[PDB]
Amino acid sequence: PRELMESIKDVIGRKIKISVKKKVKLEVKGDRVENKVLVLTSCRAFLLSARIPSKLELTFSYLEIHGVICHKPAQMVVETEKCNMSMKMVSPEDVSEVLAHIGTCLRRIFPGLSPLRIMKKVSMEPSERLASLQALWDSQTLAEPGPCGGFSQMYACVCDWLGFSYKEEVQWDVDTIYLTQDTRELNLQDFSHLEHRDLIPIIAALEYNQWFTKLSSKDLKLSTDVCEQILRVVSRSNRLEELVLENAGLRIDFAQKLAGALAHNPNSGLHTINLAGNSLEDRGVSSLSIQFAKLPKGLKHLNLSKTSLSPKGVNSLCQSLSANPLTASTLTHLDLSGNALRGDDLSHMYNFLAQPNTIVHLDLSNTECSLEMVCSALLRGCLQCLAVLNLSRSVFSHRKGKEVPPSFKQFFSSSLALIQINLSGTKLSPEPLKALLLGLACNHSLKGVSLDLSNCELGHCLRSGGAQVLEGCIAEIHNITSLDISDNGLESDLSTLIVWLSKNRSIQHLALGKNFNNMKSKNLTPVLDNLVQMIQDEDSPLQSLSLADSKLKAEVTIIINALGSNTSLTKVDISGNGMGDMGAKMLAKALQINTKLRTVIWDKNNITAQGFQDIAVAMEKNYTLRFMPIPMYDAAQALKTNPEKTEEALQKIENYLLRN
Repeated sequence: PRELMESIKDVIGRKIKISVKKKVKLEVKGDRVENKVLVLTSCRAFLLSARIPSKLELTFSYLEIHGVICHKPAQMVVETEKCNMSMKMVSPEDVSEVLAHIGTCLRRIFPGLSPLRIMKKVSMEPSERLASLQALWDSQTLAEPGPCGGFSQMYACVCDWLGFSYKEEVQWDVDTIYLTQDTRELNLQDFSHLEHRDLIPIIAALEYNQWFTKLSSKDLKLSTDVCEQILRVVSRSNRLEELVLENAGLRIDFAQKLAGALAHNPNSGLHTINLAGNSLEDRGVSSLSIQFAKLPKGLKHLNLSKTSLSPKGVNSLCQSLSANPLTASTLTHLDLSGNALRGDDLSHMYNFLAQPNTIVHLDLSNTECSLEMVCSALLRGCLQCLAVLNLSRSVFSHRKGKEVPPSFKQFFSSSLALIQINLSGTKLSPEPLKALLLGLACNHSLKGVSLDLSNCELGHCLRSGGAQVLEGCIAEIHNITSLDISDNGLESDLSTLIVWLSKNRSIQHLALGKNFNNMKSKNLTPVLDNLVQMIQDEDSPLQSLSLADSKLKAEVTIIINALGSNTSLTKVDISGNGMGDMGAKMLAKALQINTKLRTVIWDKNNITAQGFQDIAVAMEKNYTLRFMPIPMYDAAQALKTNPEKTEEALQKIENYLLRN
């Protein structure tokens, strides 16, 4: 049967290579049978009529297979979503031959997976034959698979299977870049050079992949078909530990389809989920959280930020988290920032936060939550490991009352892990501020704390009571090695604050910027003066000063001029002052004398190419400065006017920094 072969190889292409060809009788509706030749390639089987010339009657890919039922010996049936085809062959020595090849390919691709697991259903009634097979698969050796758990070989088969054009680019990227980097993350934005539709075979290839433990995309709006494939992977993958689809414009239906996949999956490997950016809208979240409740593993990290949750959503979710016995011992990161925590019962949230738990990072910011209520829970729950707590943009109480419960001071007295605290953007009246600061001073267990109070209205607050509000007073302050008090609108009252800080031995980084809005000159100088005194004191613990975005203009010089003789600060941010060329001339002299500044942040100062030049000159003689971020905004303007002199100088500056 030669002439009958070519005609075939002429319809299926040459090289493609066919490792088996067979004659078989396709069992067909109407108790009719039809005569066909069957051709076995590496990913794909074909059925063509025995006639010359051959038509192509039926094709199915080994990935297509749902089951095979064999039963009577010469008879093979294979089932697939498209259709199930029954077949009569000369001998069983022929079917076991056909199944031996298919399970061999599947072993060949798909390292680490039994070829039975792959074609879901395999039953031959003479059972001993099957057994005869499993070893046979066992019998042949497997060459170590290629990079990333054989991802390239699988991608190929999958493209052939779902009808996509195998992109060399994907193979190169995985075999070469991924391999060097030893990443176990598939990042859809690596494939941004291919078409959108082109991700489909790439993602679907992960269902049997045992390399990759993380699938991630951010800021890519994902197409309905791409999602179909993410979901399938989540349904079937025992190996996938982390899903991140961020700002993917997924919505509520996807939320539900994802609940679906997880329910469906007997053992998920998923402990980390980030879906921030997407409007899951509670119902999707409610749909998911139920699943989250019962997961084999319990959640390590969950980010659902800006998911368009309301209190009803957060409550449903938190109740689901505390449902799962594990989340308390497994959950180290919870980000619910950007949804609404205000005006809706949240009892289940405060309740979950309250059961002692392993959470390290809690982010409730721009949730408008209640500090007094959240602090109430953390106190019971989170003393042990919370370390970073972001609570910015929130109203101390939802109550109209002014008491500040003891739950609030007590927490900061009692925490053993706090290291980062952000209350920025929340009005703190004198009483709550006093509780918080007294609580942290009262705390030995903490050391190295960093507190962001920027934009807290400490101005209206010091004017209001204050003057012992820091000098609370008995303890202060050894706890806090970084503090940002910018944008509080201290104005003059900044002096009060400066002195309190100069009696302080802990604080290594201080940010004061944007506290100087319009101020009488007679007023401002005295503050900047105290500020110099502090910088210049021989005991100053301060390594970093930020005057950023002050809008001081000419007057920052008095600071900048101190910098020359300074020996303590290793970083300073003078950005955003409008200091101009005169400021830069002065900064440059500072840098000609000064030996201790690692980094200086200068942009938005309206510096001009002439200015840059003075700085590019100081640097050739300054060997200690290592970082001086390029003034993007000032340069771009500089470029409008003397594009030539400006580029020359900023690159001169960059060379010298690079050399240091």
